[PDB]
Amino acid sequence: KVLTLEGDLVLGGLFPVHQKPAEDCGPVNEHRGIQRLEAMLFALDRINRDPHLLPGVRLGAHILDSCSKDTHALEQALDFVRASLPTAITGVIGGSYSDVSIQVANLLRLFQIPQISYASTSAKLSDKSRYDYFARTVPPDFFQAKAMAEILRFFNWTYVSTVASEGDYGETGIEAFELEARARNICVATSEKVGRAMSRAAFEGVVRALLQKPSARVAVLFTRSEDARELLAASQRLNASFTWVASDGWGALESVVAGSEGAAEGAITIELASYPISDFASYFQSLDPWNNSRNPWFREFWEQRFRCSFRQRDCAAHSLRAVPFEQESKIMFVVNAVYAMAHALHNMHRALCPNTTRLCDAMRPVNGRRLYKDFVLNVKFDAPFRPADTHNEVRFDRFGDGIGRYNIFTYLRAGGRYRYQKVGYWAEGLTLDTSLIPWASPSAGPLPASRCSEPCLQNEVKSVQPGEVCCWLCIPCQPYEYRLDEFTCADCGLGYWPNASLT
Ligand SMILES: N[C@]1(C(=O)O)[C@@H]2[C@@H](C(=O)O)[C@@H]2[C@H](O)[C@H]1CSc1ccc(F)c(F)c1
Ligand SMILES: *[C@@H]1O[C@H](CO)[C@@H](O)[C@H](O)[C@H]1NC(C)=O
Repeated sequence: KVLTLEGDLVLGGLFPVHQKPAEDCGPVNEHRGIQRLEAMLFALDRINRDPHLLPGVRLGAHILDSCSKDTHALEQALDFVRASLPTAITGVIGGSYSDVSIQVANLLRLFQIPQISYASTSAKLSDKSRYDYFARTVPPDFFQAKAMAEILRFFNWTYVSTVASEGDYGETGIEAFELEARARNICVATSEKVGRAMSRAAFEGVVRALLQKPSARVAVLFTRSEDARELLAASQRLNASFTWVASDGWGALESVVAGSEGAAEGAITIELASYPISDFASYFQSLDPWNNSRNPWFREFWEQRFRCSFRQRDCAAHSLRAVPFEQESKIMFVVNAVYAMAHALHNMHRALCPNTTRLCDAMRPVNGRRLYKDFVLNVKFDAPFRPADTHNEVRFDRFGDGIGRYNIFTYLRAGGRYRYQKVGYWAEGLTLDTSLIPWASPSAGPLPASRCSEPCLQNEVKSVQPGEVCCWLCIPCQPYEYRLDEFTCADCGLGYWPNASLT
C-alpha cells in the first residue's frame, strides 16, 4: 500500500503511519501517522484550490509509511529517488522521527531533492555539511536549552543541578544548556543522566545525588516524559523540595505530574508553541472508510480505532464525529511544511515562468538545488489556517531550522487542585509575566534563588575553589592586611595598619 495523487509537480511525503521482531510495522499510529498524513492531504487539497498558490500547477503526492523505523523509511524512500535512477518527486515533506529524516536526507541529497520535516527536532539535522537538502518547520530542541539558560540568568539561579535522559534528546539538550549556562555564568552543581529502564528505587538514587550538593534548589530537567514522571515521584516519595526548570519532555503534561503535584509545584516548563489549525478538525471528523479511498491505510485505521471489522457489518455505523477530536501537537507544522513547499515552488514559478501560469520549460524539470537554496530557504509567509488573532509567520534560518517560538509554563496550586499557567514565551528573546508565577508575583518571601555561596564580609576576601568558578569560601584578611581586590589581601608594611573600611 502507497498513497498516490496525480499532479503536475509531485510532492513526496513520509509519515510514521505505523509503530515499530521481523515486523517493521505494527499498530496504526492514529495521531502521529493517520492524523498528520491526512493533514498533508488536507493541505494539498486547499493549495490545489488556492488561486494565489500555483494556480496553473497542480500538486500531486506520493506518500510513504516510515513505520517509525529508519531502515523501513529508507526502503520506502527509495521510491522517491528511483524516479531518477517519467515523473519525479519534486520535494519530500517528511520524516516525523529524526533518525527517519536523517536516513531519508542522506539519500535525497544525492538527487538534490528538497525536504522539509514537520517533526524531526534533532540538533544533528542542523549540520548542513551532512543535510544540505533539509529544512524543517519545527525548530531543534537546542533552542529550548537557550531559553532555559535565559530563565535562570533572569532569576540569577547561578548554582543549579542538571538531569538529562539517556539518548539524543537528553544528552544534546543538556550539552547545549551547559554551553548557554557558561556564557551566562551559570555553574552546574551536579550533572546527572537517567538511563532507559531505571527501577523505582534507582531514580531515588538520582534525587540523593542532586541533594549531595543541597545549596542548588534549581534542577534543570532535559528529560523524556517517562523519566521526568519517575524522577518527580522519587522526589515526592523521598519528600525533596526542588525548583524544576524542565524541557518539553515534561512540558505542560498532566501525565508527568501524577500524584507528585506538591513536589512538582512552582516548576517552570518549556513547550513548543503550536495552535489548532482551522477547518482540519471538520475535514478529519467527516472522513469515512467508504469515501476516503485515496488513503490506503484509512480502512486499516478505522477497524483499529472503533475495534470493528468489514465482515462484522457494524463498521460504517461509527464516525470520527462521535469521538471528541484531539488535534495532534505537530499538525500545524505538517501543514506549514506542505505550504512552505507549495510557496517555494510558487515563487520559483513566478521567477522562471513569468509569461504563463502553466508549468514552463525552465521548470520542466525543477532544479532541486535552485529550489532548496533560492526558494525554500527564502520563503516568508503568513502561516496558513492560523488563529484569527495571530500574525504567525513561516520562515527558515540559514540551516533550514524553523523559527523557534516556545511557551513557558509554571506549576500552580489553584484554590486544592493543581494546574499549569502560561507565564511567558521565547520568540528570539525571553519574555515572562512574573505576576503570573506564584512564588514571585506577591513578593511573598524571597525568590527560591539557588546559589552555592553568599557574599563575603567587609574584612573577608573570597577565595575561589580550584573546581567550580561560581563557588568560594569566606576567608578573612590578616589584621596586618587590607582588602585590595575581592579575592586578594596585601601587606600594609611595617608600621602601617589598615583603615576601619578594609582600605
Ligand atoms: N521530535 C521527534 C524527533 O524524532 O526528533 C519526533 C516526534 C514526532 O514526530 O512527534 C518524534 C520524537 O518523539 C521526537 C524525539 S525528540 C524528543 C522531544 C520531546 C520528548 F519528550 C522526547 F522524549 C524526545
Ligand atoms: C538579578 O541580578 C541583577 C544584578 O545584580 C539585578 O539587577 C536583578 O534585579 C536580579 N534579578 C532577580 C529577579 O533577582
